[PDB]
Parts: sequence; C-alpha cells; structure tokens
Amino acid sequence: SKQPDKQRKSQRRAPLHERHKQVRATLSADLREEYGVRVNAGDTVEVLRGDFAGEEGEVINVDLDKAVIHVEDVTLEKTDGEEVPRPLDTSNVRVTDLDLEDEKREARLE
Amino acid sequence: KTQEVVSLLEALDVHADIDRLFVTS
Amino acid sequence: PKMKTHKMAKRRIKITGTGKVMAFKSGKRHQNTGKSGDEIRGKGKGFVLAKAEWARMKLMLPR
RNA sequence: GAGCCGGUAGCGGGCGUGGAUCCCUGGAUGUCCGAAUGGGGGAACCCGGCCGGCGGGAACGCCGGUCACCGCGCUUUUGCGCGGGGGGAACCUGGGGAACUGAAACAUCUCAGUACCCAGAGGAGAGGAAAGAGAAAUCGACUCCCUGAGUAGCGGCGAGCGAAAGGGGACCAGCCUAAACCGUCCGGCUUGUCCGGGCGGGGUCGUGGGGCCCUCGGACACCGAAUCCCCAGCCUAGCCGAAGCUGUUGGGAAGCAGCGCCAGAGAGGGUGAAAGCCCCGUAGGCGAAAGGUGGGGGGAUAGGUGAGGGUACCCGAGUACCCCGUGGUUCGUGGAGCCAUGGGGGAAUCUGGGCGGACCACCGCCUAAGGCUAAGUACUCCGGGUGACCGAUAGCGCACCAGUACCGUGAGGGAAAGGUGAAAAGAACCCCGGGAGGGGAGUGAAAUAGAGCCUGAAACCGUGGGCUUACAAGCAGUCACGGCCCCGCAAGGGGUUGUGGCGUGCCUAUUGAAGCAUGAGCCGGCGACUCACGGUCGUGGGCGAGCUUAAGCCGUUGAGGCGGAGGCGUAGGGAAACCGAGUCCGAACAGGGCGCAAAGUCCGCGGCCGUGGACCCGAAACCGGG
RNA sequence: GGGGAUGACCCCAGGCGGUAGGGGAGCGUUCCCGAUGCCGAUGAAGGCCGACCCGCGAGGCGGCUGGAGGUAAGGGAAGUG
RNA sequence: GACCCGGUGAAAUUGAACUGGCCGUGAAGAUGCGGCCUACCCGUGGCAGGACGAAAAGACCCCGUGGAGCUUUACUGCAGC
Repeated sequence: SKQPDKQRKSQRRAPLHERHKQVRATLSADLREEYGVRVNAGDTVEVLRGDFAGEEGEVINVDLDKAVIHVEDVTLEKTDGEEVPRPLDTSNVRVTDLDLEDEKREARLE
Repeated sequence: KTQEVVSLLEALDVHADIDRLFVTS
Repeated sequence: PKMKTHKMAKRRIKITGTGKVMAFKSGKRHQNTGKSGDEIRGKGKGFVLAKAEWARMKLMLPR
C-alpha cells in the first residue's frame, strides 16, 4: 500500500471484509453525531446523488462482492417489463434509520 | 504546535508568505 | 580513456609549451652513409610544420 | 466481521454472528511420470518378493499396505547406521577453451582468458595473517571504490595492450594442524629401544617447541560457529484513523454560488464532469502474534590460548634447488626475475633456507614445501519503491481462455487479438424474412454509444447534384478571356471549363538526365549522425592558483554540506649527469629549444576527434555447441 | 556605414542563381518547470471545413465532431518532423 | 478450351497517365522535345511488333590489399612416421 493499484490489491484480493471497509459510510443525525464506529451493512439509507439524489430507500442486500449494494428504492424497470433493484454505488449511500431492533445491531453501532 | 504556526502566521501572512520557506538553525 | 602512438612519442617527438615540436634531424646517417663528414654536420633537430599536428595531437595528454 | 459454493453472469440446491467466505502460519492427504533407484521401458505405462485385511469369496478367495538401486563411512562382525546426488534466469571459481574483426594483407598480434562446453561450492562463492611489501631502517589480512597510470612499460617497439607498493574510502579478527620430543598405549616385528595409530605435551602468527635446573604464578581474554528468552525482522490480514451542508446549471456533480470545519497525515486513486472535509482500511500515527529467520545484546554455557632465565640438541611436509619444455605477470624469448609446473637430477632444519628481478659482495625482508576464517565488492528468479520510462505497430515479443495459435523430423521459430455503457438498463412486442438482417416500440443524456458496439481520419467502393464531355493530346498545367452555377465575410470572389500562350514527370547515382538507367503500384503508423568516457577548439561564467574524486553524514519535499590521495597552470633546456630563467653542441662566445608572465583553471553548452555496434539496413564466410 | 529610443527610419553602396559544404536565425512535437504560471460539460484532446497573422516551418479564429482533459506567458529535455 | 450463359471469382509488373505515323533530335535506337500528317466516343474475338515489355539489384566480364574447393619444388605450421 504505497502505490495506485495496491489499493485494488489489498482491498479485494485480501479481505472481502476489506470490501466491508468499503461498506463504511455514515448516517442521519442521532447515530452519526452520536459517534462513528461499528455499523449494520444492511440498514436504512437515502441516496444523496444521481437523479435519484435525495431519494428515500432501504438497504436490503449488502453487496460488498461486486463492491456495492442494493436498496429497495434505487430501482429501475426492465424493458420486457418487470421491475427490479438497481446496482447501487456505495459512494452516495447515506444510512439513517439505523437497523437495530436487532439486539446485536444495537450492540454494535447504536 | 502547528496551530501555534497558525499563530505566527496571523502575525505576518502575505502571498510572499504563500511562498513560505521553513528554516530552523 | 586515451593514449599516444607512444611509439612516435618516444622515437623522435617532443613539445615546447609554444605548443610545438621537434624530433631528430634525421636526413641520412644511422644506417648507411660511408658518405661524408660535413653532411654528418647534419643531426641536431628537425621541425616539421602543420603535420606536427596529427603529431602533437595523437600524442596529447602527457608529452 | 458478517456474507458465501472460485474467472461464468445461469440453473438446480445449499452454509454461516451456538466469531461463515476469506487473510496467516503450522497440519494430514498427497494418483502417475521426472535424479527415479525394486525390475523393464517407446516417461507419465507394463513387470517381481512379506505384511497386510482376510477379503464376494450369498453353497466362494483381494487390494491395500509395503517393500528392496547405486555410488558414501564405517563397530569390521553377517557390515548396521550415516552423506550424496536432481535442480535452478544471472552471479562465483576451477577444468577445457575458438574464428571472424582490427594490424586497412596477413603468418607475430588483437579481439580473450572473450563466446562456449564442462565440474563444482554457494548464497555468494573469490580469496584471505606473509618464503609479503618496499626501502623513508617503513609498512603489515584477504576484498572491494576512488588514485596511482593510461604513467612505470610490453611490442613485425607496427594496432594496440598497459601494471604495482604508496594516499584517500568501506571493512576489520582472529585461529590451527603432521608437525615425534615427551609420555599414553594399541597393534604389530617378533621384546626391546621398529614403524604403527587413537590421547595429550607442544599441538610455533611475525619463531619456537620440546626436555633439564631455580624465578613461576595463586580469577573478567568470550568465535565462525554454542546458548538464552531479547528488539528475536519478516512472515498476510493489523486498526484507529479531522473536518461542510443549502442553493444551483445539470442526464449526471464532488462543479458555480453561500456560508461551515479539518489539519505533524492539501501523497494518489476510487466517487455518473476537476472534493482536504464524498470512498479510500493512505500518507498523522499508533497498531499489533500462539507459529517461521537474525544482527544487536545479556549471561553464564566459553573453546580457548595467556610469564624466567640455561643447556652440546631432536621438532609442517613428498622436490626447493637446478636443466629443458610451457603458464601467470605489463615481459611477445628477450640483459629478463618472482610464483606455478612437464620431464631428470633429488638440499640444507636457526650461523637453516627464498626473497630485493642475470649475476657477485654486504645489507635489508620473510620465515614457505598442511588447514578454517563471518564482514567490505557481484548478482538477479522473487517483494517493495521510484521514474523529465512506455502507451498498444512503444514497452518483455506476450496487459490477460500466448512462448500458445502455426511452418519445423528435430534442435528450433514464434503471432496477432484491449477499450460500448454511468451502470446493461444488451434490447420483450409488433413488422418483412429459410434466416441473418433490415423497421417500428423501450433504455436513453446520444445509440450515424448498439454488443467486436470509444476517439474510429487517409487509401479505396458507392448513391444524389454543379459544371464538363465525340475532327481531339497530356500527367501536368498554368497566364488570359468567355459561357453557366453559388454570392454565410455580395458590384468581389467562389467551381467548372472552350479556347488560346507557353510548358518534358519525381527521386537516387551521374561529363552529362524526359528518361528507355535506377528508385517507387495506393493510403495510414514504424523508420536512420545519438550516448558514454576520453580529448579538442568556441564560448557563458566562477576564483587566478583554479578544481573535483571514492566517502562519511544530512535527508514527504526527502536539503546539501563536510571529504583535501590526486590532477591539470607556477620556467624550462637535456638523452642523461644535471643545470636552470638559462639552457644543449661544442670548447666556442655561432646557432636550436626557451625567457619574455599576458597566467590558468573548473564547470556549463557547442563544431569536432579516439574507443566504443556508434549516420541505418545490406552478402559470400570463418569459428562453438548442439 | 551616417545617428538609432527600445523600436525604427533614410541614403548608397550593394549584392542577394546555387549541390558538396561552412557560418546566422526561426517553426511547429511529446516531455520537466506550473522562474510570487492553472483553461474546460456553455468541451480538454483529436477529428471535420475556412476568401484575418507569418517571408516561412506555423499562428489565431469561427463553424460541425467527441468525451474526457491539460495547457503552460519560460527556461530545461530529447527515441522529432 | 477457347467464344456466348448462369454460379465462383487469383495471381506478378506496376510513379501516372486522357499514350499515332512521320523526319529529326537529346545520352546518341524516343508515344510526352521540333516542324509536319492523319486522327471522333467505347468496346469483345483475334495477331504479335513497340512500350528497350515481366522474372531475377548478370551467374560473361572487370573492380573490392571480397569468400569458399583442389592442386605442386608457394609460406608458415599441425598431425603420423
């Protein structure tokens, strides 16, 4: 990690969990100001960019794999028809309703 | 402290300052 | 790096800072010449011009 | 730390916070070939002994396991139990060991102890405490840098080849062994007194050892390894980890605009178009191990050497030395030595014996004819960084189903092919059609972005228009004028041409060139006077005495600084002795060299020259291993 | 050569065909400076066309193209034409 | 077979070309230089003469103090005797 490429190298060649590193982000008021450690991968979010900028949505599939995630909102319909989930670019994921009814969720980040 | 720097800075800022070269002795 | 036909440097060949050079008369003698006396009065130094250039040069550095 | 059954997207079915996928290390399996070694053998396949379960052996019988090549010592016994080998891109040393080419031929020679082939050790080997050096009575491992010297000099003295002690620097360290003398003894001859070999004595550093007599004297000296846990370094992932939102043109914004913060971390990348504050597991920095490798550093382990005089002396080699015939060396047979040896002679053990280049006298130097010795220089398979390095015809030839596709019998040769998109949302359905492929519809920021689908120019083929075309030469054309057509830079140009004037292409190499001499069919990309060290003259400029090595230290940026062996000017004349602004010839005041400062010197850029493959490609051929 | 302010202007003299070849001076090309240098989604580049600048090798500029750059008013560098 | 039909659909050489005969000319055997004479625009089946036609950077030549095979009382050496 001292050159532009070792980034990819460690990032996805080493811990997929590093990809979780990718998971990293932030959220609403409460939680966020509250602090900034430990998360939920699958939590609620709003997209702060793209036409979909400022759009209300929920995180369903934490998809560190393809290096991003899927939220019910950020979705598009096909051409044949059927509607389906959009490839969501980590980059503008704002979490807020901090998924926590899950005791463990609470324990870890709120 | 670098904020202290902030300080001496307030003391004599300028574009020449922008130039700015750090020398101790 | 570099050198001199160290040879001509040695047989005949030397420079006075003038940037010029001499070698021995060499007109006969030191081989045949039952020849003479006054001619023998012919072996102090010879100063060949212009050419004393490939000369000088090739020697360049030391002498 | 919460997703996963790899690159395959798909189906069909599944695992995991009663720390899954995966990162690491340390595990068992580990089919068959390949030193192959159990035997054979066109590898990757076919053959053999014991244990092996006992296996179906339904009222009938296995694989599996296993197991043994040979060179190596030696506990010899009947030999049991050790080491080897097979690799390896380049690096090392030794064994062996070449033509071209330069000398403008070519026999010496150079290319070189170069290429190659070989054996072998390593992680580095090389080598390495002196029969040295040199000579100031001085120096002291071996190696590697600079310097010394392109000197001293080797030489059809022709091309060329060309050192070393000393100074500077990095590094630093030292130890044995036969070496019979002693004793120990074993085993012998055959008892003595002989050699013999396992034990110590010594087991030599700069000469002593041993053996005799008295002085001894009575504890800090660890190498190359041995040892502890040490920071054991690393081994991959370790983890924290500062700080803006609202507006807004936008298909998108991180952008314009408003105001808000960070900050020893305004290194860079990823983010739908360029953000310090959005992602970044980055620089700020802290971080961290139960495994697998150190120096340091600590200890004992510690091995291990460590004083005095005497005495008739016994104590590291089988050959030095010499003569012939070769080697290294700078030495090309030479006035020609030192070491190393091929072949014959065949010494001396301290007044021994080589040495200082023929030799002789005296001096000075060293102590051979055994062994080990980390570190200071080389090298790159591999990991990291960094680049006035490259951008797919450039980089390694290969940026990803390439040393493979393919000609080769074989050894061997050896391509080309990257990019759509922001992400597929990749194109249902409808339409002609055998279909592909074409039209609609939907994505959409565009799809004349549409799947070999970015930017996709030229060559060249098409489809529409303007003009122009049948008594006419020429590439070409271009100067004039006219007719018709367009006037987004209008009373002037645009394109086209009927006529008319004058008019032999282009490039190489040529006395001379349309050329019928060459060159070249078209367009697009590659493509040829450079670098390095010398030297040189020009000059820009820093002192005139001017100037720098190797190195040591300082280093986001990472900053240059300090180093004073040396080498070029400071007179030179000579062959030299040597003298010297004089100096050689000579014995004569006659000339040649010089004196005459006019002074350089370093660095920078530049015309050039020498060695370099060195303006570029171009053959026959000689040589090496296959 | 006669003054030149830096240009430049003027007079005359005074030529100015040119290969090997020798001397001066410019041009664009991808790079390193960003010598108290930064343009661009209302386009970086390259492309596609042109009756203002240069003696010129080139400039500028306007139009259409296309998706992402990269320039450097000045010196430095070279796999340059 | 050629020729006409339908299906298929290369190749060397090539600057480029809308390329006459003449008599002359030039480097000396010219379609494109001069004066002149015929001469309409295109094509396919043909005939070979010219385009010094193609193929090949003469192998006959000479030149480079070029190469490789063989020869003897050429030089020098090595082998084996």
